[PDB]
Amino acid sequence: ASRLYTLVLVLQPQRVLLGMKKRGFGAGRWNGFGGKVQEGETIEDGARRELQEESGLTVDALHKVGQIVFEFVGEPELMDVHVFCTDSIQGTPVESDEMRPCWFQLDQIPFKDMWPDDSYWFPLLLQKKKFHGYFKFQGQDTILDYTLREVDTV
Ligand SMILES: Nc1nc(NC2CC2)cc(N2CCN(C3COC3)CC2)n1
Repeated sequence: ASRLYTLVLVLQPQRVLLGMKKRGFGAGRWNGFGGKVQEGETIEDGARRELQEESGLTVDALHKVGQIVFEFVGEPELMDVHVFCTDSIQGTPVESDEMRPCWFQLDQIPFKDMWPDDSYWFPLLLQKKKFHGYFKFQGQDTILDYTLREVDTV
C-alpha cells in the first residue's frame, strides 16, 4: 500500500525552477512543486493544483518523466511520487505560504539543500530520460538502499 504524491519541475533550456519549502514536510529544502494527490482528482490534476497553489503558475501540458517510490523505516505507507516536467509555463512564479520560488542555472542546482535522492535522479531528469526510482530512507537524511533505472513508459 502506498500514497500518491506529485512533483513538478519547470525545466527550461538554461534554467530550472525550484521552490524553498517554508513549512511542513521537507521545510528548508529546495524542491519542485507538488504534494499529496486528493480523492476525486487525477494525479496530473493534483500536480497542476499544487503547482498553482505553491507558485501561481499554470501550464499548457505536463509530461510524465519519472516515478520514485520511497520507504521510510518504521512507516507502513510507501510514498509513490509521480514526477512531471514542463518547459513553457503561464505566469510569473510568485511566493506562496508553502514555497519561495527561484530560477537556478543548470550547473548551480543546490543539491546540498535538496532531498538527498535528488542527487541520484536529477541527472536523468536533465537528460530528459524517463526513470523509475526506489529509495529507502532512515529518517529524512539517510538513504539506506536505492535502485534507479531508465524506463520506456513512466
Ligand atoms: N525531490 C523529492 N524528494 C523526496 N524524497 C523523499 C522524502 C524522502 C520527496 C519528494 N516529494 C514528496 C513530498 N512532497 C512534499 C511536499 O509536500 C509533500 C514533495 C515531493 N521530492
